Amino acid sequence: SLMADQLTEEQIAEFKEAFSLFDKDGDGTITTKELGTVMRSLGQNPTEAELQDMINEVDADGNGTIDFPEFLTMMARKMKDTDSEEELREAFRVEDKDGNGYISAAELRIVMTNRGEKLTDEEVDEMIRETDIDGDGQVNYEEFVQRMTAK
Ligand SMILES: [Ca+2]
Ligand SMILES: [Ca+2]
Ligand SMILES: [Ca+2]
Ligand SMILES: [Ca+2]
Repeated sequence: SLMADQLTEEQIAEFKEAFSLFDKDGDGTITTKELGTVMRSLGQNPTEAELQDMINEVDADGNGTIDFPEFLTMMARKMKDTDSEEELREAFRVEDKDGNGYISAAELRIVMTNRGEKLTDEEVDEMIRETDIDGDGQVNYEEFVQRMTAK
């Protein structure tokens, strides 16, 4: 865990602020139900099993609960709500082989061959319009994100 190292005391101060209002019972350590309360306020509904794993990854002391050093590791990994967005940003690169920041019909052809999902020169040009709104034949992060949100 190198998280406190990548931050300043200015930010670590803000993290003990973010720890104190997070810890409802006021014991100075965040349990599964306490995780479950504050994360549920952000539009999430996690089970005791999930919050347990959120602990087990960051729990270098192995007690079954979060302390301040564990939190600088934990909340940093949660600061990306649906962090799989970065995985689809990676998918945007694999789709953009020429690596210019927008997808074309011939670009969907050359990625679908590697995916094992080979689509016709027509079929790929259809996907361009299924995700992109403006009809330029080009798919950038703004219009691309539509198909990733639709699923
Ligand atoms: Ca507590
Ligand atoms: Ca712990
Ligand atoms: Ca491209
Ligand atoms: Ca477009």
